[PDB]
Amino acid sequence: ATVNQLVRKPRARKVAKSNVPALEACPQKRGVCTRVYTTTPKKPNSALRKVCRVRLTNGFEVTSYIGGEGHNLQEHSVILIRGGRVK
Amino acid sequence: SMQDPIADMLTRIRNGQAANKAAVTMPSSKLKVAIANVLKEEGFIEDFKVEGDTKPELELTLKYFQGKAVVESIQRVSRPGLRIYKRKDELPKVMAGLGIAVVSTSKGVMTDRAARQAGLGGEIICYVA
RNA sequence: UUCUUCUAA
RNA sequence: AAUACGUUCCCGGGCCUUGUACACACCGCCCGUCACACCAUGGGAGUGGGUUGCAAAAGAAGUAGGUAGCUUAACCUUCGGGAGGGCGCUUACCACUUUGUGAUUCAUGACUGGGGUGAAGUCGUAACAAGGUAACCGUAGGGGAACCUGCGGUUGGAUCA
RNA sequence: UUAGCUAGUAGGUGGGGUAACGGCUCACCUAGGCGACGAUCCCUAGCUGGUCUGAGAGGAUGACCAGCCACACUGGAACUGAGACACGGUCCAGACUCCUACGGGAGGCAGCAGUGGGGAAUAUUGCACAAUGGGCGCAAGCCUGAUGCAGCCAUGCCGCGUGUAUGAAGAAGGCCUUCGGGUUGUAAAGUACUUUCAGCGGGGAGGAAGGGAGUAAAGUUAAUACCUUUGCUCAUUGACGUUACCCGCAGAAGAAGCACCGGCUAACUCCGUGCCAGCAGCCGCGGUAAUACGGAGGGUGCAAGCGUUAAUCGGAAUUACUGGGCGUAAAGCGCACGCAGGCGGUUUGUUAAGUCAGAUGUGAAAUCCCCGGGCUCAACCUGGGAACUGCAUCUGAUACUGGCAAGCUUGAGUCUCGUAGAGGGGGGUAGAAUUCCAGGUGUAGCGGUGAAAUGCGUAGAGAUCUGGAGGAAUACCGGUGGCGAAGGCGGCCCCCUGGACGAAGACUGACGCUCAGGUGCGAAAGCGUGGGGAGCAAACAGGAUUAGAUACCCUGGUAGUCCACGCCGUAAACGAUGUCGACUUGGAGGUUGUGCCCUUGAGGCGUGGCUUCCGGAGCUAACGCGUUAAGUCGACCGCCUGGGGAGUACGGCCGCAAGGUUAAAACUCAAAUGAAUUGACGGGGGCCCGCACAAGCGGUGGAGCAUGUGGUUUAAUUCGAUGCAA
RNA sequence: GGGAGAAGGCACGCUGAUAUGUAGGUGAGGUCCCUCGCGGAUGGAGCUGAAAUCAGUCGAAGAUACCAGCUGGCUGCAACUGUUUAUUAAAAACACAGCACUGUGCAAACACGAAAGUGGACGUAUACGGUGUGACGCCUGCCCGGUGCCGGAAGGUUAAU
Repeated sequence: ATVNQLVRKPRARKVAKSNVPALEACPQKRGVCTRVYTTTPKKPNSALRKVCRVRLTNGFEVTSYIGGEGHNLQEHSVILIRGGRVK
Repeated sequence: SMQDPIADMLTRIRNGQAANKAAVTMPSSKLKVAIANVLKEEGFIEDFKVEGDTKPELELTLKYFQGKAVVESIQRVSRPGLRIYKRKDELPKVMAGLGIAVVSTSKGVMTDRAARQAGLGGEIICYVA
């Protein structure tokens, strides 16, 4: 913290990354349904969370949670994702 | 070892207040007297007694008020590793001006409120409050 | 001298 | 009736004390193979791209230089020519393009290395109390697995007519 | 985890070249040039005014406006011209598209529209040069997809509505309920009033001023030709346009919706639902009574919008310049050396560099700020101001920091006498022990463990004495001692050698500190050759042990431990506290000096060095530290930034190797963590008690039957209790 | 150290100029010293003579003939230079430096020799003989029951006597 050390080396402010990189700084991105299925969550909760494996515009293959209760989703379907993790 | 007599001086003032001593002595310098002749004038010490022939020794008298001390704070602004040169407009106000800031300009050593009325800035030594 | 373990609210 | 010396041990309870990663509280917490499942990744015979170095090849157009040749309204002029220009010639430079060799980066890759993760498996129980062989650092060896052992160090360890 | 780079390179001379200077180009010399103040290489990028956030410091950012730059199918090249390497010029090569009678040609929206494409997503083959300009022309004019307009999107910022009063029967109805009521709710209904806007109908500025023609006079000239200048008339010029604004008209009319209510954070009930369906920014809700799911009611928040996602700062002091920390919560290199580096005692002059002050220049406009003005306000427009935190120059200033000289001695360093010491190497030398060998004596066991056993013994061990050999370590001293920077160093003697301290002095003149990179030292184990090998001892072997025992135990036993010379370079290398200063209450010691007082004894008064415990202030999250600071301040270096991944991968480096070293990322979690408190627990420690044990006696469990339970069976064997405490 | 002549690419004639012979080599006659010589300096005539540049110039081609390496990538085995089946087999076979074991105290062990004697060796354990392995790097685990070898002398067995 001596200023000579501060002269020889600047304060490296830490660089943070996105947790949602597949959108690549976009609000929403178009996607293609690849597999629609359910998934059991981790220990404190017990459900069958409806979820779909998605091929995106940029070739990314991601999973994205189906909100709500009940849907009409097929594979090979055009959807749109907004973000947000599921805990 | 000896990187400053000034930071030696202010700390010997600082540790003498808490030690409740009446007389803090040290070897004297030309710049040391030029500061010590301000704080008597500004009313933060009572007496300084510069003596010594082969080597001058400055002996101070600490000002105490109502039992406790007068020097509530004593700092160092321009340290030897980092000097401070502020203009006449960037002169500070120690404890909203209630304390004083010792600045050395080309017109010797004075306080900041005198230096504002002198209208010329310089090197800020320390803060005394 | 010897001597182990107790699932998930 | 017998018998009680006694409090060493056993079972339980109380009190002071210490340790402590325990706190639905030692019937506590806890570990690592292994089995299964999930997630990304290392390596990897290779494979397919991208970028670029390097060494040369390459020589369109263009311009510049030279120019045997062909040619040539103003100007000189004996009217013959003079210079110049044109055209072509070749030279210089250089684009396109080619060769080899590297380098770098991405993708991919049978297989393989660990890693992390599990609301139930199997094996043992190492650490937490002196955790029942005090614990741990180095380093070396051994071993299904936690680990074990040797040497040295640390206390971030308990005990005391 | 990019360290070397450069040959026209770098410089010169000469020639050439360009508007201009110059490897600009060429020739010839010279070998220079550059780089750790990051060259080089890689990745990304138009730059600034500004914009956004922030209290500021800063951070991010460059659409719109500007200033600059670059590009124009791609790659090339010149041309022309004052100005081009030319979006809408040429020429060549390429690609693609198109035409062709197949010989050939043509083509460039990153102009304005538009089409396709891509995409989460971004408008009309819109109109009009009236104004503002721009090009040409004497003018008139001509052109302008520059420009002014309209459409298009709640894209944003503003301004405005969707009425106002009254109205309790607290209406109906809804919801809820203690069934009493409550709430919706003055809300609506009703009553009175208003007509903004939109609509409709009618009216009606500014942007149109200039200029243009006809005219008059003056100037100019021979001119009253012309022309120029200044007055005068005729006409104008509007795309927007049905403008801005003004009156009628009619009625409450035509005009409100999203999000939210578990806490965080403003606002709850009811019902469905039952770890399902789901919810979810976080903590977390749902496993039949959910304020967290879904619905309803009610309420909260906003509003022509309301939400979600994306994206940036803030909060975040969470990189701490302002404004952090490193004893144990992440973090001080294992120490020492030392260059560059940064930093500097004291005093005098000098210098005026830094610094400060003043003055000039510039810091474009816009923007922001301040004071105004204008649009009915506001948004917006705009006047003036300040500001633009700078830089350049000039004039000062002299305290400090430098620069330059001279000094001084406190810092620092010698000289002089001594002092203590496991300080270092080298070579000897002892004495016990152990082992082994040999012998005497002697006899039946020895050894080991909790028990054993493996083992050793009658082939005479063990034991005992005597002799000899060998290696290794050096009892007692010995010490919370000593020395060394640490790592560390332990018999004695000799040889060589280091460091420290003290004492009186003498001298030197600041000679100092720290130190990236570098250099050396650096435990143990390990490595390499040689040697040596008593004891001990990984591995290994046997014996136990146990459910198992690759362990703990035993009996063995090899590397290894020792030496010589080299490599490795890590240790909880710890005081988990980097080095050198200065200040700041004490007490009790240890060790080592050195004065004084009669040493009046092993005494007292001093004065040093080093070290141990305690502990005041102070500090600390506490624990603690506490003059040897974890107190107060100085200088410089090293390091830290949630946990796992991980000091690992991948490269480099070094090494014989082992590895050392440098050092990530993906992914994953909302914890990890430190001290300290209260319990609990300990195969922890004390103290006490109980038919708890021991001391006793009788039983149960064997038998038969009674009774109850389980199980089985039944049409049914009703139900409940089920360690102790059924 | 190498790999590596890696690979790959460029120049090559002749004539002229530079310079009608240059760089260089050789080196007289001169000149001076001279202890005067089978001298030393100086001095350069002479001869001899590369290499390069520049500019020409010829062919289809200029290291023109003769002469004179095919390179690259992976892997087996042996480290290598070596040695060999004269006369169908040149290697992975042998040898090898290296490693390990073992023997041997000199009148050595051992070998050739009925013997004498000689080699060993005019060497003396850092020596020599034998066997196995075959550089270098990392290494080299377990079993002595068997077969050998070594050590033991208690007892059993037992020759000539």
